[PDB]
Amino acid sequence: SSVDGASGAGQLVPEVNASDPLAMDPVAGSSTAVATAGQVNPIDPWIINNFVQAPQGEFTISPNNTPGDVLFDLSL
Amino acid sequence: GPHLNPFLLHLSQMYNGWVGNMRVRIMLAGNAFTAGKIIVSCIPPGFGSHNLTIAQATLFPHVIADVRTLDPIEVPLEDVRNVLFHNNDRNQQTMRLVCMLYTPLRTGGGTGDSFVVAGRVMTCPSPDFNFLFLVPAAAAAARMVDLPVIQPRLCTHARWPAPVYGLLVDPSLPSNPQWQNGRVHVDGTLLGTTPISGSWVSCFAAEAAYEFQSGTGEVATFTLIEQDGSAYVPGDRAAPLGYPDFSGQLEIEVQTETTKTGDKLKVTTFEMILGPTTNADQAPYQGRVFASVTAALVDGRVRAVPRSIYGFQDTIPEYNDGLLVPLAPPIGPFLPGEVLLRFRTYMRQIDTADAAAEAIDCALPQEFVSWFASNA
Amino acid sequence: RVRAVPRSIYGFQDTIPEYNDGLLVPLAPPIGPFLPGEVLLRFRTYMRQIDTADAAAEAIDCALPQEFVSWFASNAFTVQSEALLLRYRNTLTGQLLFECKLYNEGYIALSYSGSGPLTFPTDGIFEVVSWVPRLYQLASVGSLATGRMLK
Amino acid sequence: GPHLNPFLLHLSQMYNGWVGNMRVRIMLAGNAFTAGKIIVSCIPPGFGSHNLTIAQATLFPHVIADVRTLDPIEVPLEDVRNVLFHNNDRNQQTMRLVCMLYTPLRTGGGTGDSFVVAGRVMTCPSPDFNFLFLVPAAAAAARMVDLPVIQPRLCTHARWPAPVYGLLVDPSLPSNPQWQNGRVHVDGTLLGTTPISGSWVSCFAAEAAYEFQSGTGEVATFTLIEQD
Amino acid sequence: GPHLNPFLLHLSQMYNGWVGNMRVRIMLAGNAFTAGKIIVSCIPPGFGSHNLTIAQATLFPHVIADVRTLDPIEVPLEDVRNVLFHNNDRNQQTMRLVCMLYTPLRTGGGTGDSFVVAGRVMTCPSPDFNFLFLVPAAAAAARMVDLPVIQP
Amino acid sequence: FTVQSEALLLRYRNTLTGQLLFECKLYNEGYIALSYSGSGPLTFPTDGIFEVVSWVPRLYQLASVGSLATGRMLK
Repeated sequence: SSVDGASGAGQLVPEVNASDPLAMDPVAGSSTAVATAGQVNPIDPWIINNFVQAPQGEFTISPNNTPGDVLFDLSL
Repeated sequence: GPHLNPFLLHLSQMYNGWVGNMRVRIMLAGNAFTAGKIIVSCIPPGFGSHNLTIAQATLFPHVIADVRTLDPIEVPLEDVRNVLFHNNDRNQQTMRLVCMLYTPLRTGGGTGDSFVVAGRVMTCPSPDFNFLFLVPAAAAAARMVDLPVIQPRLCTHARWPAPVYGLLVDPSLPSNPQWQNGRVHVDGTLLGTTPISGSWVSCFAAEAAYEFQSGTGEVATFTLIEQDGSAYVPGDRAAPLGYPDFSGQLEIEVQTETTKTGDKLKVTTFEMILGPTTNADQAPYQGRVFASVTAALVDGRVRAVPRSIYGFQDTIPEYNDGLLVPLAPPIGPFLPGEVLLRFRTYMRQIDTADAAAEAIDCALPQEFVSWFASNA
Repeated sequence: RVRAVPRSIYGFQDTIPEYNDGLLVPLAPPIGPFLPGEVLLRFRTYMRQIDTADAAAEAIDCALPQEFVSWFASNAFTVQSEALLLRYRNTLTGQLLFECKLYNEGYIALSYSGSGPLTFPTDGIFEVVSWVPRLYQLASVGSLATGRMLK
Repeated sequence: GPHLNPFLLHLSQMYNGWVGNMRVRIMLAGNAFTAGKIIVSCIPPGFGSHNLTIAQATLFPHVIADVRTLDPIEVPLEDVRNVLFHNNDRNQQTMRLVCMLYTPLRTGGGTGDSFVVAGRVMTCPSPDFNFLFLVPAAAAAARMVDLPVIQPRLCTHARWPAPVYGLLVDPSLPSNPQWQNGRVHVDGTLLGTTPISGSWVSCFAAEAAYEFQSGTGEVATFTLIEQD
Repeated sequence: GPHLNPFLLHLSQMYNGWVGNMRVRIMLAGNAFTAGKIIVSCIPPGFGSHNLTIAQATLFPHVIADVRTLDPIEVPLEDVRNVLFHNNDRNQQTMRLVCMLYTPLRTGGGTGDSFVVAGRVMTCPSPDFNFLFLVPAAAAAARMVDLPVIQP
Repeated sequence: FTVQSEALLLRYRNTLTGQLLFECKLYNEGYIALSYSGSGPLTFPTDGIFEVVSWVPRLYQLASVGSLATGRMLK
């Protein structure tokens, strides 16, 4: 699906982003609700791995933008 | 579908079914100095043709390629089927491939805005593909119809021998005229007295003589022949070819027929009455009409051409003296609100202290008459 | 504003008028060429010529009837060689009257040796042929008795 | 040749060569009350088209079948070659099959002379057959020219507005006339002053007035316009 | 279709749908004095209606036979399908068996022109054939009004 | 009767001679139409039987027959 121009991008841009891990512990999923929710409804496995464009899927950076400007604010 | 590949396409006309997968290759032509991505989405049959967002295009199994790619992008065009195989139908909906620009093309360097990334698409079946049942060969019939690119004002009129001068519609005129000249079908079927040559239009040829019923030889009796000199026989049209298909009083000029250089010529003018009136002789259909020497010279074989009209009325003459006669049908029908397109020219009408132009219409210019009779 | 139509001719000569008062003018070229022994097929009609104590028919010829003029301008056919072989035939009786060459430049030739206007029946249909190179030799006409015995 | 089979034929337009053998089947339709034989001879390429005697037809590898045969007669059409394979040429001469009547058809019974033995020929390539090189697709251009079936005496004259009356040739007239009307090429190119409508022929339109050079206004001055 | 066999046809009125192949047998056996051949070709559903020439018929899987052949020719009518099975509507297009005269028929001998070859066609379903859904047998009304033959 | 569409196609025929005189439309609402352009009462033989047809939509085009003149050529 994803084909980054690595092959022909020369080496002018960085491929992977080198960054320190998130200062945050992992959080549990469904395991919590299992006992008190009336039902635990599973979803189509095909959705489980497809990275699809979110409804808040676009944003733009321009030289008019000034640091601090919010490009997008996603709420879980 | 087989239509994607000319070879397969040609073959489809020999078998009545098919199943299989094709392989698609997209190839882009770009420098290392460009940027921008494209996205190809595989759309299943039974979806719809509604427009999408690049974001939405991502929701389908897809491939996003960067413009700089050198190697061809291969994408499998899979035969997602609801049935066992396909029978040649338009009802059959197949797998689709939609390609959209994902990120804007940004060329660097001394940016020549004439610069564009060209793309080419190629396919080929895979070993899965197979045609199904052997059915007769190919071939069919045709073809089509065209019209000649001649403007109306460069055309010849089909009911009075003059150029076409006017192009109009006019709801207050008779809507379903029973014109005998200038009639042909698109298929080439000539109707009525319609001649091929516009020089024949509103003209006749005859053997001419002066009988003596009254006994005062002012009346020419014309035994009609066809204008190419052949014999006229009452048949399956109203009169000899091109004979006038309207009424009133026609002034004709009658000249000795021209057969060879040196044929001495006589030329007389007559008035002939085209309409029904009245106790009452004249039957072009039977081959016999009378004109009178506008006394109000010529005989043997003659040719008569129209000089002016007096009291024109655009209704058909009485061709067969009261009896039924063969006629092209009234023009029509028309849907509600539809009216006849008229090609128009002008006859000289006389008076009698005053000659003035008088309009006469026809359904196609003679060039279109000839065109259809010839193309069949 | 007026329209002028021809009524008769006096002293006809079938040469072109002086269109541009002495100066060169744009002209379709002379009809031709023809192979040796080939002559132009003429479609003919008669003008009223006047006199002046005497009107008499006068012949005037042209290379194709107007219907064929309109036919070609309308079809815009693709031409594939230098002329078309045509047969003139009586479709009623079936009789072939002659063969002829319709050159692509729009004029028809027959091979005929006579001297000698030769006239044909006007009833009278033309059929294509072939394409036909320009040096195609036609069967002649006029001619006269061609049978021949072993003797 | 591929031309024998419409499928193959259609395919030949995609490849530039071929080699192989076809299989031929002749099928006759007759009663048990008939008689007569047919002979099929295999003629090699590079022979000639000269006519033969039934006796001579025998000199070639042949098959003689009796009209009463029910089963189809199969004869192998072999690709006798001088070269490795065939390139689409008319220079390529191939194996030929000539069929002739060997013995006269004699029908018995209440002999209905309307009776005839019908024959049908069918072919099909054999696994030996193969096309050679993949070359562009098919297609071309055209087409042709026809004339309208209108007799001359039903036609309109192109230089004087009258019917056509005469059709002739006349070697004593000017042989190369410079006619400006009635000129068109077969391709549709109109020449000269040639109009489309025969009502335009030998006619003009103008604005008309009476100037006074002499000063005795008998002369109309016509400033010409086109007739439309 | 079931309409090719009298028994099946009767059962058809009771079921909605079917799938399967048929076994067809055409019978000929003219005098030893007659000569002539016929051609039977199978036409795939989806081809449509077209007037076929004898030569066109050859393009389809075919069989040719001499009118004198004693033993009946057996031809399997295969159920070429695009879908899983059939229903009893007009939306269905099945395979066809067209039989045409291949060569002119001509009797020899003391030709009694009253002589024509009388052919017979017989069929029976292949064991693959099956009817599908049980349905209210019937539904073939046809109330066609008429006028009395009285002159004005 | 049960009616199944908008009109019935009928032929008027001479059953004696066999001759078909015309075709016509019997509309379900109980009146008969012919296509005829004349102006012009046109009269028919009264001996004279009608036969159904078809059903027939209401826009069914009848044969006018009648102009018994085919007036033209061809060849």
